[PDB]
Amino acid sequence: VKIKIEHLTKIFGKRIKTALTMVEKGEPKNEILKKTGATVGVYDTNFEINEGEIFVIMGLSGSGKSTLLRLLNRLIEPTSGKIFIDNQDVATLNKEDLLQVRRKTMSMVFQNFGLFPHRTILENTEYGLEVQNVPKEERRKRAEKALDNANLLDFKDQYPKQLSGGMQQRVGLARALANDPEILLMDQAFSALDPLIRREMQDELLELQAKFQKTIIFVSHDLNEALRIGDRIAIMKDGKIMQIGTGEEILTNPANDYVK
Amino acid sequence: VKIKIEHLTKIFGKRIKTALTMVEKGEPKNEILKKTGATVGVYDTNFEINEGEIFVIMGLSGSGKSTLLRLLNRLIEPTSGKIFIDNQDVATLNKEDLLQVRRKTMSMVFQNFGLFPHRTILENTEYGLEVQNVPKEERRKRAEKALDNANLLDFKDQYPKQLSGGMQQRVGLARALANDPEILLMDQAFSALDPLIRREMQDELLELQAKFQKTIIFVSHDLNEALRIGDRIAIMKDGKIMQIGTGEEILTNPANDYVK
Amino acid sequence: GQVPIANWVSSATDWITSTFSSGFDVIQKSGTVLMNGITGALTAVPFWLMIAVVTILAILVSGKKIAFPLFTFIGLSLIANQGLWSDLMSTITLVLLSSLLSIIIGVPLGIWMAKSDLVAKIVQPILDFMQTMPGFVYLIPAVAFFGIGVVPGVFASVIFALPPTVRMTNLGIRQVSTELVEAADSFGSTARQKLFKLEFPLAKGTIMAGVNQTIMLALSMVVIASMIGAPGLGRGVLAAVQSADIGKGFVSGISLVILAIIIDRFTQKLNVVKKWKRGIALVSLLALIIGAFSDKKVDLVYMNWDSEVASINVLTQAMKEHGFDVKTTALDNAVAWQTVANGQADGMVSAWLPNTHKTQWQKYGKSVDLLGPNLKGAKVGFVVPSYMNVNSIEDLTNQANKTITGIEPGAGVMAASEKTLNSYDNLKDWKLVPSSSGAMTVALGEAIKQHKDIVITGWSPHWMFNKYDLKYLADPKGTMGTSENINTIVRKGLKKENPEAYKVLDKFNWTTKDMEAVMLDIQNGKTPEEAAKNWIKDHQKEVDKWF
Amino acid sequence: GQVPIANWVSSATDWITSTFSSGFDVIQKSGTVLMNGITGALTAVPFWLMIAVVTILAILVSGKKIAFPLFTFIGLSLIANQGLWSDLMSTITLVLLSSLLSIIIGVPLGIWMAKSDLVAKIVQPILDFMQTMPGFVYLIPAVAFFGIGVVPGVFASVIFALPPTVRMTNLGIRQVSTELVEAADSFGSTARQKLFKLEFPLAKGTIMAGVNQTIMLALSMVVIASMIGAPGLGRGVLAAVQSADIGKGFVSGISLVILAIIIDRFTQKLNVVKKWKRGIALVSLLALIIGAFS
Ligand SMILES: Nc1ncnc2c1ncn2[C@@H]1O[C@H](COP(=O)(O)OP(=O)(O)OP(=O)(O)O)[C@@H](O)[C@H]1O
Ligand SMILES: Nc1ncnc2c1ncn2[C@@H]1O[C@H](COP(=O)(O)OP(=O)(O)OP(=O)(O)O)[C@@H](O)[C@H]1O
Repeated sequence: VKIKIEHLTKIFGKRIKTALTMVEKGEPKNEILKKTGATVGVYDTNFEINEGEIFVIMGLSGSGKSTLLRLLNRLIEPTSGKIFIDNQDVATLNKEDLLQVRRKTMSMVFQNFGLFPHRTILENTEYGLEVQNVPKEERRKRAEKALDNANLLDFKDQYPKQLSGGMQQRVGLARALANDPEILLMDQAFSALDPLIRREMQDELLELQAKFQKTIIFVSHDLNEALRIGDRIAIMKDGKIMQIGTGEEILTNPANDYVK
Repeated sequence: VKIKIEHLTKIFGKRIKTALTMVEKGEPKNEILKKTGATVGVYDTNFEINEGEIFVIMGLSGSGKSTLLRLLNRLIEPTSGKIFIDNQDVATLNKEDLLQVRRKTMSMVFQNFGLFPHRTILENTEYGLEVQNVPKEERRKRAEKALDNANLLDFKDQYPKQLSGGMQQRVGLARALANDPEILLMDQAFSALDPLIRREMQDELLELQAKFQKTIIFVSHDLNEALRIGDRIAIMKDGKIMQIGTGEEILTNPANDYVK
Repeated sequence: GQVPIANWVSSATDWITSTFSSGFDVIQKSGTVLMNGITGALTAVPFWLMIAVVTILAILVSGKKIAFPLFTFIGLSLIANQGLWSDLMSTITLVLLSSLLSIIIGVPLGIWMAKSDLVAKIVQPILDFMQTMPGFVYLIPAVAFFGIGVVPGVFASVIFALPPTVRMTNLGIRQVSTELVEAADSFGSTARQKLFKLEFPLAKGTIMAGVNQTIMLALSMVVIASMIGAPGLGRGVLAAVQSADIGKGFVSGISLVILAIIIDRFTQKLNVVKKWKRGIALVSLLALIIGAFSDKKVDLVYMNWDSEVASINVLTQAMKEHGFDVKTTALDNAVAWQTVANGQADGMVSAWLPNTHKTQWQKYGKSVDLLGPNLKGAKVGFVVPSYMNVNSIEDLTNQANKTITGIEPGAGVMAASEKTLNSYDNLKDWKLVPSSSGAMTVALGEAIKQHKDIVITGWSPHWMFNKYDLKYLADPKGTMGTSENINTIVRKGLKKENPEAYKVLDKFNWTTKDMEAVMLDIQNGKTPEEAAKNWIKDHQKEVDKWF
Repeated sequence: GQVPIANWVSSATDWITSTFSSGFDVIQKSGTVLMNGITGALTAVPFWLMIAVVTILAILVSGKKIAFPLFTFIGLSLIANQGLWSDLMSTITLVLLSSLLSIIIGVPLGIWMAKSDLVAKIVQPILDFMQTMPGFVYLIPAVAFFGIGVVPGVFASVIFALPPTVRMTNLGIRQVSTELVEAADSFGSTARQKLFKLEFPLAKGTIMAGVNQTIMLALSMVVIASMIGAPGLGRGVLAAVQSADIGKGFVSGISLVILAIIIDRFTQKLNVVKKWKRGIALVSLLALIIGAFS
């Protein structure tokens, strides 16, 4: 076991008290927003992620996926609940240990690619290594190798504004990989990729996990890839989990036309 | 016939002369970038789009799709070639006629959603109507109707930073639709959508074209949707077209492992 | 100076102000009457009512916080206590005019700079010039065109406070994302609509920082406006500097600071119950307006020195209680001389001739009329505290670290001091540091406190000899000064237009002892007008003699 | 009035100057000797050599465009011709010290003002005070504390030129996109690295605008410094004002404006073959050192 999540909850806006009460009754998200304006990002999310596992997360746009990934990295704090990473509540971590965790344990990939315009690809790709005080030489080469795996080594000297959506997405992905952490949080890193390069990246991930038994959380909307690589799948709706199976979801499901 | 494109070409960076010569010989894109740093966005793109047709465009990330859409709307000017829209070279249009064209003839949807943070959804969704001097009442209601079709009517009072990727994408899409133009340029408006809502939007588009015989250019990376709705398909690589068929591509193709 | 830029500029300025007087005369009159009416309206409304209204508006604009409103009430009531209400009203007048014009001419200009990469480079150096060039240099021609009053203060504040608004507006219009601009172009947004819907709202941060900068600069540029007749707290600052009294200077400055913070808060509340609130605000403004709705002459110009203050106040009273309506204006020296020369002012009684204002008399003189001395007994020379052994210049050996203290460059006193340092030998190796009069007075005060030796280039009459105990130094060679006289000055053409006051000014005369008595009366605390009343009651026959 | 603020202020300044005399005199002597030595070194460098070196540096910094180096050469030649070289050197040392101190105390202050919403609300009134209070009232206490010379001018110029840098630094560091900040945090980047790598390089626009404002305000606060003994071109303006000769005042003001433009252009060239340019600039510095020795 690598990660635990217990009664995790994060509610945005204000009037959080009445909204939390409403969900405690079990009212839907839209009515709660109508009364209070507080959009329940995620409610009573409780589960476990083991090591060397591609925990794919899936759900409707507006179901609380990116929020969960952010909470795991504690970029935002929940209103109620506990996130344990190696038997260590991230909310009870002093800045130094949190920093070591964010550098080595887990690295994140965003929907918007979180890219620095003022830095080339080779300087964004090795940002996660500069902060670790890695020398110029090894980090330079690790970034180059990651880009070559992502088919961007010819653009290493260019800037993001000189690039498209797919190449920027691959840049974010490589920046996450170059750091070679023990956990890879990934929020739709394949949304803007062609099938061929998408499958290249899937094979990349499978190789990584096979050799380096490495935890990966992979948000996705494509059923095909989740089944191909997802050793375990979690489906979300309106901020709550509905099933956390691997391949039985296609056989047994509570009104999941999501699959068909 | 609605649109013509003849020897359309757009080359970025500088040293455009030698790069254009190189492509005239037929050298690849990466070698050209290596020597000159000029990335050939698109080369000798020549084709025709008829009215009431979903011309789907598809290709590898880094093949010149968004550039073509931008050129059609003349957000950027080509280095060589002609774009005709209703027998009217957009490059020879005074500002007033260009403005009427951009308001009524064609509306665009971007990969990055092109959203205004300082404006609510209901104020971004009706931006294309404010500029047309439409009254508050009709534009307000058209925007609301579009959002309801996009399942965002509960978030009409929120701001994009209070929203996710999928909802912002649907906002851009609705803003394009609310204007009800004769041409819909769309650059991966379904990349960040779940299958169910994606299929809702596909049915939306098919309804629009069936009733209102309306031209739609729809960039995509998903095989499934292009075949479902694409009345005609164009595939791109390294900045050049390779086939512009509708469904024969799956039967006959020059080394298009791109498709199954 | 091989290249004669000085002569070119002087000739050009003379020619231009000789050719372009009419239209500028009409506009200066119009703006002066407008600004005077504004200030009169703002002063008619009682201070309590305006304080209540401003704190009310602060409450409405702040919401549930109570910092800004309480600060407003506290500061404004404090100012009303210190007696700086009317000055505050005049300062509000000129500051709002300067800021409004500056913003209006900057934001459009900043946008133009942002939409044309040419105009940016064509205007940036102009902004550098306007913002960095000393305001004094074009102060004198500004007085030539716009004349004394609020108008040139407005002009200078404008051309000193416009650059920041412009620069940050340009940045804000240039620092907005290009993707959103592409999105707005794709939807047929004219530059106007894209400017009002996308550009301005996103650039408001930088633009409003620029506006705050503009307001602070225009509030700093009050003294540079108050030395050319503009009323307000700048006059208080200048009179405190002359008196070397940091109390009054700090009070006026802190009043300016309070006004700056008030305006800045009320403006920053424009970056990002409602009907009740708005109706209450309109009712407050209506109440302000309701509350507001509740012969021979002569215009004189004088300087912010105690001597001339006493003289001019005495003259003004003698005129008023003998059938006049006087308009006395406190200016700088050279500004006053220019105003008299150009005929805008009907004369001045402050010509410390022929050794102190010799440069001014020489440059002018062909465009004024010297009516003769009005007080004899004035002296100029080196001055040392009365407690020092030294009693003549010939005995100066190593005092004041072989360093004289000056008054201001170019003043006839400093030229005479340079001549003295070359005529003698004991102090050939001494120095002469040019400073301002305020710095000299403050240094003198501190040295007296610390009992340390000091030598200054001073004159009598002056408050130094009354507030501190000093002594002149002997000048056997007479290179420094010989009991110069204060002389009256009028504009060329008063004998024909207002002779009823020419008689007074040519017949005006009264002794230095009286001036020292009046200054002594003032320093104890009495206002100058009361001092004039007292001394005229004691010396009525002389007053009647002047008429 | 009824509340004797004036008496309290006078008592406070009397007490502080009678108590802090040692420090004030020490800093007066040290700053005066140091700055006069700087001016001596600058003046000993012949004016033609200084003009040549600065023009070459402008050439190197501008690439091929010549309008800026040409204007620099022309302006400095005009100044040296009118005899305002030593005055210009004094003005340079004063302005450079003032702007340097203002930047050093503003950029960190603005940064720590961005990281705290309490410090912002505590410092905004202070900046408003330091920028709205007339420089005439800073003439009295600085003279009373430091005494006539150069240091009081630096003190006042700093007081009047800090606010722009402070405000613009705060604004630029408060404007960087939250997404980039989240990205940097997610890779474990301390405030130091997140500041030297992300916020500052993107806020450089506003920061350098504030620096330009700082420099222009310091230059405008030169007459007020020459009114408290600070030598330089303010003395020329004051002499022109008293003598009412617009020509000499204008010449001094144009020298000021030329200096402002040159400094502003050099600073702006910091916002955004190089080995050879570095080598040539090093050679020029060595020549300047020889000239100081010569
Ligand atoms: N900064 C914010 N302030 C308020 N609410 C927010 C904020 N960021 C996200 N939310 C809320 O979080 C909820 C889910 O956010 P999430 O980003 O998890 O949507 P998504 O599931 O990520 O959509 P997609 O999966 O297509 O990205 C949304 O309903 C949104 O309202
Ligand atoms: N502003 C720019 N400056 C220089 N080159 C650019 C610029 N914008 C785009 N390009 C070039 O355009 C080429 C294609 O751009 P495009 O946006 O067409 O890629 P894409 O095909 O859109 O990728 P995806 O389809 O995954 O978005 C890229 O190779 C990129 O280098």
